[PDB]
Amino acid sequence: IRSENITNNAKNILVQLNTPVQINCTRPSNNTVKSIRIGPGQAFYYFG
Amino acid sequence: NLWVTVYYGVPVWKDAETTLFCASDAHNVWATHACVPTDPNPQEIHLENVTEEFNMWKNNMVEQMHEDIISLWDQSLKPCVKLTPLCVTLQCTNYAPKLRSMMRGEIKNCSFNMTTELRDKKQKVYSLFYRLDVVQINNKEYRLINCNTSAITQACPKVSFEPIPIHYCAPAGFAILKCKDKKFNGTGPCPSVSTVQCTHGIKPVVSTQLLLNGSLAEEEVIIRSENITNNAKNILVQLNTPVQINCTRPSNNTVKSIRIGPGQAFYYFGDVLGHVRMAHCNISKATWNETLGKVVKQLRKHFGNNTIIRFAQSSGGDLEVTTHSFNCGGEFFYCNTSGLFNSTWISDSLILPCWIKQIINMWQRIGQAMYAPPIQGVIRCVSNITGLILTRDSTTETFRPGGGDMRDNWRSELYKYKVVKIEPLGVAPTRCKRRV
Amino acid sequence: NPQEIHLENVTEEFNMWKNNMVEQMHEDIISLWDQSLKPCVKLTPLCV
Amino acid sequence: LGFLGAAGSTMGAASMTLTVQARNLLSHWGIKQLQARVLAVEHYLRDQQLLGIWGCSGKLICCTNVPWNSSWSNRNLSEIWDNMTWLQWDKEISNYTQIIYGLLEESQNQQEKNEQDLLALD
Amino acid sequence: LGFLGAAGSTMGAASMTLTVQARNLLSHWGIKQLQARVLAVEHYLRDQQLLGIWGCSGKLICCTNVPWNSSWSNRNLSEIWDNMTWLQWDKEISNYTQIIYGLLEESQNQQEKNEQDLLALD
Amino acid sequence: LGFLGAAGSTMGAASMTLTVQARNLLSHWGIKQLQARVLAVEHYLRDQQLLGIWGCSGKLICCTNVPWNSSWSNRNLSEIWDNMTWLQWDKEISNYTQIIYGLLEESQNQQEKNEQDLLALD
Amino acid sequence: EVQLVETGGGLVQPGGSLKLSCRASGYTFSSFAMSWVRQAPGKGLEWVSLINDRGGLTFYVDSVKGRFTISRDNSKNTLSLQMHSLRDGDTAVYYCATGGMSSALQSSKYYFDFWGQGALVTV
Ligand SMILES: *[C@@H]1O[C@H](CO)[C@@H](O[C@@H]2O[C@H](CO)[C@@H](O[C@@H]3O[C@H](CO)[C@@H](O)[C@H](O[C@H]4O[C@H](CO)[C@@H](O)[C@H](O)[C@@H]4O[C@H]4O[C@H](CO)[C@@H](O)[C@H](O)[C@@H]4O)[C@@H]3O)[C@H](O)[C@H]2NC(C)=O)[C@H](O)[C@H]1NC(C)=O
Ligand SMILES: *[C@@H]1O[C@H](CO)[C@@H](O[C@@H]2O[C@H](CO)[C@@H](O)[C@H](O)[C@H]2NC(C)=O)[C@H](O)[C@H]1NC(C)=O
Ligand SMILES: *[C@@H]1O[C@H](CO)[C@@H](O[C@@H]2O[C@H](CO)[C@@H](O)[C@H](O)[C@H]2NC(C)=O)[C@H](O)[C@H]1NC(C)=O
Ligand SMILES: *[C@@H]1O[C@H](CO)[C@@H](O[C@@H]2O[C@H](CO)[C@@H](O)[C@H](O)[C@H]2NC(C)=O)[C@H](O)[C@H]1NC(C)=O
Ligand SMILES: *[C@@H]1O[C@H](CO)[C@@H](O[C@@H]2O[C@H](CO)[C@@H](O)[C@H](O)[C@H]2NC(C)=O)[C@H](O)[C@H]1NC(C)=O
Ligand SMILES: *[C@@H]1O[C@H](CO)[C@@H](O[C@@H]2O[C@H](CO)[C@@H](O)[C@H](O)[C@H]2NC(C)=O)[C@H](O)[C@H]1NC(C)=O
Ligand SMILES: *[C@@H]1O[C@H](CO)[C@@H](O[C@@H]2O[C@H](CO)[C@@H](O)[C@H](O)[C@H]2NC(C)=O)[C@H](O)[C@H]1NC(C)=O
Ligand SMILES: *[C@@H]1O[C@H](CO)[C@@H](O[C@@H]2O[C@H](CO)[C@@H](O)[C@H](O)[C@H]2NC(C)=O)[C@H](O)[C@H]1NC(C)=O
Ligand SMILES: *[C@@H]1O[C@H](CO)[C@@H](O[C@@H]2O[C@H](CO)[C@@H](O)[C@H](O)[C@H]2NC(C)=O)[C@H](O)[C@H]1NC(C)=O
Ligand SMILES: *[C@@H]1O[C@H](CO)[C@@H](O[C@@H]2O[C@H](CO)[C@@H](O)[C@H](O)[C@H]2NC(C)=O)[C@H](O)[C@H]1NC(C)=O
Ligand SMILES: *[C@@H]1O[C@H](CO)[C@@H](O)[C@H](O)[C@H]1NC(C)=O
Ligand SMILES: *[C@@H]1O[C@H](CO)[C@@H](O)[C@H](O)[C@H]1NC(C)=O
Ligand SMILES: *[C@@H]1O[C@H](CO)[C@@H](O)[C@H](O)[C@H]1NC(C)=O
Ligand SMILES: *[C@@H]1O[C@H](CO)[C@@H](O)[C@H](O)[C@H]1NC(C)=O
Ligand SMILES: *[C@@H]1O[C@H](CO)[C@@H](O)[C@H](O)[C@H]1NC(C)=O
Ligand SMILES: *[C@@H]1O[C@H](CO)[C@@H](O)[C@H](O)[C@H]1NC(C)=O
Ligand SMILES: *[C@@H]1O[C@H](CO)[C@@H](O)[C@H](O)[C@H]1NC(C)=O
Ligand SMILES: *[C@@H]1O[C@H](CO)[C@@H](O)[C@H](O)[C@H]1NC(C)=O
Ligand SMILES: *[C@@H]1O[C@H](CO)[C@@H](O)[C@H](O)[C@H]1NC(C)=O
Ligand SMILES: *[C@@H]1O[C@H](CO)[C@@H](O)[C@H](O)[C@H]1NC(C)=O
Ligand SMILES: *[C@@H]1O[C@H](CO)[C@@H](O)[C@H](O)[C@H]1NC(C)=O
Ligand SMILES: *[C@@H]1O[C@H](CO)[C@@H](O)[C@H](O)[C@H]1NC(C)=O
Ligand SMILES: *[C@@H]1O[C@H](CO)[C@@H](O)[C@H](O)[C@H]1NC(C)=O
Ligand SMILES: *[C@@H]1O[C@H](CO)[C@@H](O)[C@H](O)[C@H]1NC(C)=O
Ligand SMILES: *[C@@H]1O[C@H](CO)[C@@H](O)[C@H](O)[C@H]1NC(C)=O
Ligand SMILES: *[C@@H]1O[C@H](CO)[C@@H](O)[C@H](O)[C@H]1NC(C)=O
Ligand SMILES: *[C@@H]1O[C@H](CO)[C@@H](O)[C@H](O)[C@H]1NC(C)=O
Ligand SMILES: *[C@@H]1O[C@H](CO)[C@@H](O)[C@H](O)[C@H]1NC(C)=O
Repeated sequence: IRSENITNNAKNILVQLNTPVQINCTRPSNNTVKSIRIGPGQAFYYFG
Repeated sequence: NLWVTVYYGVPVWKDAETTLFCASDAHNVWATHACVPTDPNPQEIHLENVTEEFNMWKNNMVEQMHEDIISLWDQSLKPCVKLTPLCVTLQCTNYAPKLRSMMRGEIKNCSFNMTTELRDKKQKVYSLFYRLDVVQINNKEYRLINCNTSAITQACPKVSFEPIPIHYCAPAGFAILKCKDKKFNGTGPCPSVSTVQCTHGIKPVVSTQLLLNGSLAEEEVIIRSENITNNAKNILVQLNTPVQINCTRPSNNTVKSIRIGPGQAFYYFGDVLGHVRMAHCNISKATWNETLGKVVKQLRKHFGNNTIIRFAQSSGGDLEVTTHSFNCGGEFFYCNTSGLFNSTWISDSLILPCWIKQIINMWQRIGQAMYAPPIQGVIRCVSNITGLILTRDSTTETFRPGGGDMRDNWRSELYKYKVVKIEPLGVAPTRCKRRV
Repeated sequence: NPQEIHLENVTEEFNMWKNNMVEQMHEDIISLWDQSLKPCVKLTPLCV
Repeated sequence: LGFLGAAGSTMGAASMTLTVQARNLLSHWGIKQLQARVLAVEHYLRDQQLLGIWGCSGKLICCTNVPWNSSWSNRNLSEIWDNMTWLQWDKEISNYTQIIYGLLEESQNQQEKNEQDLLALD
Repeated sequence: LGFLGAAGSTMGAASMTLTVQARNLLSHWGIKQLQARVLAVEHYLRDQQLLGIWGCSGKLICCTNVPWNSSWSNRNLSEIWDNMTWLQWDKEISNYTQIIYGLLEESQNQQEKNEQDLLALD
Repeated sequence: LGFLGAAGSTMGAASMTLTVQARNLLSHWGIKQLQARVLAVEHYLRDQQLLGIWGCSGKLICCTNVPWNSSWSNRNLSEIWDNMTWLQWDKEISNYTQIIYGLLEESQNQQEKNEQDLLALD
Repeated sequence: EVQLVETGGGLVQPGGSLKLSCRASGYTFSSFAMSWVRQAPGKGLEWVSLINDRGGLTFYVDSVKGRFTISRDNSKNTLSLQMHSLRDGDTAVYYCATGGMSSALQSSKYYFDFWGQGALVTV
């Protein structure tokens, strides 16, 4: 546990673990993306 | 009983790839002052008993020149007017419907609802475009060709495109070795090698199919390639005699100017003061035939000694890769070279029709475009064909004009030079010992 | 701190009209001014 | 002759042009030109540092106490100086350069220490 | 050892690694990297200039004619060389560095003038 | 005195301030400031290279074997050292600088070769 | 054919002076160190002086050190010796010879390869 000033509640604390915690994240949605020209050489992408 | 001694200032070197500085002489697109005004004095030291190999196909001076030219060009256009407002639906008819010549249908008379210098006002503008600048949307509705990929920048219409020569110079610690041999095919030893500080002036001429205004071979036509047996590589042919080419745009044009913003204006082709004619180039026919005879004779030295050499027109693609191209007077010309490559060689002017474009996409840079302003008056160009770029497909081999990759236009001038790093420190045995 | 060394027996000519310090100051000021305005709002819409 | 004029000359003959070569080591787009000049300076200084380290700080030609090993391309003495150029010599012994340099550094530190001891003898 | 391997060694022992340290002094965004290289060169040259000024231009170790003052942290002789590291020594005499350097410059100019006079005696 | 304090002093008197002057040689917009520093370094190195080439690598004052030619503004000896400043002297012989430098380089290479031969006498 | 040919010589009074010279060919003059060797009438051989190939380094036997000058002109392919303050003890044949020291790049010899016939000097 590391901090600049451990007695000062205005400072934060960096905690370095000695073991990983595995985290599994997801966006379980099969999305399709579309593309539209909006100028002479420009296009934007969007959630279709 | 010999001792190691140390010598500093030893005349040796190793091949190296470094940055060369640009030196200059002499508004104009190449007058950037990044390229330092110098003394052209071609000081040269002959290396009497030195033979060293060269390889023009691995020459980083070519890569540097390529990047310096593109970078320069782009910086010169950077501060100029962006013709965003011109990529608007355009309404067009033919300029001179009552024309039965090769130019009928080539020039279109188009109108726009154009931006004025005040945000809330529009103006109706009539202007002339070449067929090659527009496509139909489907009077008919048209769009400019740049609308697929880019905005067009107005080409700073005060600045000349005359190809003022530049010199490349070595920095301290480096030297440029000049081949100086004859009949040098681009690779291998050059027993005539000499050391220079700077290259000869090289004109940054940009072209396709044929090489213009470059150096001529000293004795005989020299044919060079990276791999002559590989049909995927092209061939650079350096002539030992110029072929004079006379090009023109024999149409007296008038140019108009419209404000399109708070400090911006664009230039456009107003009208034709007379009668419409097609641009074209004149090549002496006999001279061209002699020129090819020399090229064929030399191809036969290493390829096809007793076989057939056939010349043909380019295979296809857009104009930038199928036609001859050059800038002259500031105008951009595309010429049909099929009349030059129509013969089979087996063991009195010539006229090339030319088209011009206002919307230019140089160096295959997709996403950028330049608008070349039209030029008032009539253009006359005189130039020296100094070389060719050829590619090749039993008993008959077919050769066609190449181009597109601009580095080929610089290898033809820089093949004579190599850059080396001086490494002036070494040891050798002698009979001398320290007193210690 | 204006450290200064008097040159007791030195006489040398000056020419203020050929002074490149002036040219440098001129360019430094213009360049500075322009850089300070560079990131600010362009009032394109007011030219109406 | 002039710069590199002696490059094709024999090693012996070329020893007379060391001065000429030495003087030609010193005599966004623009940033790459500036970078090249800075690197050239660093290169120059590295060569000077070695000459300093080896005890040959202010000479174009100097002698050392490292004997020549016959394993280092023994090519006689007169053959090297009279019938060879420096460009060739630089290839004849290119794999021994680091060995020689290491020896030159060691047989300097040994000398500095001996000199230091002698200066302490009253 | 290697670079700074001798940093924890005694001053005496560490005198044998001067070569190692010397070689590692030389061996818009991009502009700040270029600036750092330029400043490193200027720093290097300042150290070399002092060695030149003091009459110690091509040595890693050299002697001078300036006596050691006992006021400059007299810590004996063997204690300094055998039971102290260079990192500690650099603090023991940090307030005398400018004094010593000034003395080293003066007791050089005096020597150059004496040598110059001797070379004029026929 | 201080930096250039001796500029109005006689050449003789000013010879005592060489140390002072030597130390003050080392001690997009930003790119031009960086360029100036790089060029200052190259200039410095060129002066040092000449001193090295001439056989005067670590001295502020040194002697050479080149005789003074009377054609080079013979202004006596005591007149030059006692009644002239360095600024004036630099004009008195400005057209001979390249001649003198060439002679200084030649009468060094001759010396290095003689030293090399002597070191080969068993 | 290498040849060294001496001239000069003759009888000179003690306290006087004379100069000897030697012309040479059949070899590159500038490639070799040279010397003068004395043959006193009954002593045979004494070394007197040595000069290197560039004419910059000279060495003398102590007995002539303050009196003799050895010199070269490589454009003329000439070796010469100026002898001042002559003594009767200097009566000898003086031989022109090639050899002795060398360039330090070329197998130092420390011996004499060629001899001329010598000038006779009487004092
Ligand atoms: C191969 O080399 C040859 C030989 O050098 C090149 O051919 C030369 O090309 C240059 C440029 O095209 C040409 O010079 C022009 O000649 C015209 C003859 O009357 C001049 O009128 C013209 O001057 C105008 O442009 C200059 C550009 O800076 C202006 O400074 C000058 O004031 C003129 O400009 C006025 O007129 C224009 C016209 O619309 C107007 O827009 C301006 O505002 C202004 O009013 C040039 O001098 C040479 O004559 C050519 N040489 C020959 C023999 O013909 C050839 O081009 C090279 N090959 C390639 C591919 O480049
Ligand atoms: C952490 O920072 C605090 C700053 O608030 C330091 O101590 C403070 O000192 C003032 C002096 O009047 C006291 O009033 C505060 O109550 C003190 N705060 C604390 C948290 O003690 C404190 O010493 C610093 N701590 C460390 C570990 O350095
Ligand atoms: C967002 O809403 C629009 C409007 O209803 C949806 O588009 C319609 O989709 C139906 C599907 O059969 C078509 O019949 C309509 O003609 C569409 N309307 C239009 C105006 O085209 C649209 O699909 C919705 N977006 C998404 C991603 O579902
Ligand atoms: C030119 O490049 C070709 C590469 O295609 C080199 O030779 C080829 O080697 C492969 C090896 O299997 C053969 O299958 C090809 O048929 C070869 N091609 C040719 C053209 O021979 C070729 O050697 C290179 N030529 C030169 C001159 O270097
Ligand atoms: C392009 O077409 C327009 C439209 O016809 C031409 O402009 C007309 O020119 C005649 C000539 O007498 C005028 O009377 C008309 O009033 C013009 N029309 C407009 C709307 O101004 C135009 O000249 C053609 N462009 C060119 C270069 O000829
Ligand atoms: C290109 O134009 C030039 C003129 O600028 C032509 O040169 C003339 O050619 C005729 C042919 O007999 C000569 O009599 C003239 O004296 C030439 N004029 C000059 C100024 O030399 C040239 O021939 C044309 N080239 C081509 C291929 O037609
Ligand atoms: C150059 O001109 C020639 C001659 O007109 C063009 O070749 C012709 O293209 C048409 C297009 O359909 C063909 O029908 C003809 O048979 C072609 N003629 C020959 C002889 O092949 C040629 O394509 C033009 N070149 C360019 C790049 O446009
Ligand atoms: C010359 O180089 C050779 C090759 O490295 C040296 O010989 C080696 O010396 C080490 C010393 O312990 C031996 O272990 C190796 O086995 C030797 N190699 C061979 C092939 O015998 C030689 O000592 C060097 N000579 C000099 C004078 O430095
Ligand atoms: C060692 O340092 C001390 C301290 O600076 C020197 O002593 C001073 O010498 C000056 C000379 O005029 C006196 O004015 C000071 O009063 C002295 N200081 C003290 C505290 O006495 C001492 O001379 C130096 N010794 C050597 C050998 O340089
Ligand atoms: C001093 O400088 C003068 C002037 O250059 C030298 O005199 C020249 O010496 C060359 C040698 O061959 C002669 O060809 C010139 O004709 C001489 N010039 C004059 C005006 O006579 C002089 O030798 C130099 N002296 C020294 C000691 O170097
Ligand atoms: C880290 O250890 C030091 C050791 O004295 C201690 O003073 C300091 O407060 C510690 N830091 C924290 C955040 O506890
Ligand atoms: C300009 O806008 C008006 C709006 O109705 C349109 O009718 C007209 O054809 C436009 N003109 C051009 C040249 O685009
Ligand atoms: C865009 O590219 C397609 C590819 O064939 C072409 O047909 C179309 O006309 C292009 N549009 C423009 C503005 O050139
Ligand atoms: C160029 O000459 C060399 C000489 O051997 C040869 O090997 C090489 O293939 C030649 N290049 C071409 C393109 O013929
Ligand atoms: C070109 O050369 C060929 C070679 O046979 C010849 O037949 C042809 O007529 C020549 N053409 C001209 C214009 O001389
Ligand atoms: C190549 O053609 C020339 C033409 O004269 C001929 O002399 C030479 O022998 C030919 N080479 C071969 C291999 O046939
Ligand atoms: C080649 O010349 C013949 C002669 O009639 C012509 O018919 C043919 O179209 C020409 N080919 C080209 C590409 O011009
Ligand atoms: C173009 O027409 C104008 C009309 O006056 C004339 O003055 C000019 O000389 C013409 N230019 C050319 C090249 O014919
Ligand atoms: C074409 O080559 C000839 C040969 O001397 C030369 O005089 C002429 O100026 C050249 N033309 C160009 C544009 O270089
Ligand atoms: C080149 O070789 C010839 C062969 O005799 C020789 O005479 C000449 O001096 C050599 N040149 C150089 C620069 O060594
Ligand atoms: C090698 O050195 C010996 C030593 O005397 C010499 O005789 C011989 O000629 C030399 N070899 C060569 C190639 O010079
Ligand atoms: C250096 O080692 C390589 C390894 O194959 C060898 O080919 C080369 O000839 C060696 N160079 C020397 C100078 O021995
Ligand atoms: C570290 O201290 C120990 C204590 O005995 C000593 O033996 C060792 O050599 C020291 N290491 C260094 C690098 O001086
Ligand atoms: C201090 O120097 C004296 C001189 O003999 C020596 O005896 C003594 O042990 C030294 N003190 C230390 C701590 O080494
Ligand atoms: C340097 O002066 C400061 C002033 O307080 C003092 O604390 C420090 O210990 C001094 N350093 C030395 C080496 O005496
Ligand atoms: C300036 O000139 C006066 C004249 O007497 C002299 O006394 C003084 O020392 C000179 N100053 C310098 C710096 O030489
Ligand atoms: C010039 O030198 C001579 C040599 O004795 C001296 O007497 C004379 O006073 C000097 N002239 C000047 C102006 O000092
Ligand atoms: C250098 O030459 C110029 C040529 O006129 C002359 O005026 C000047 O006084 C000369 N300088 C010297 C130191 O002689």
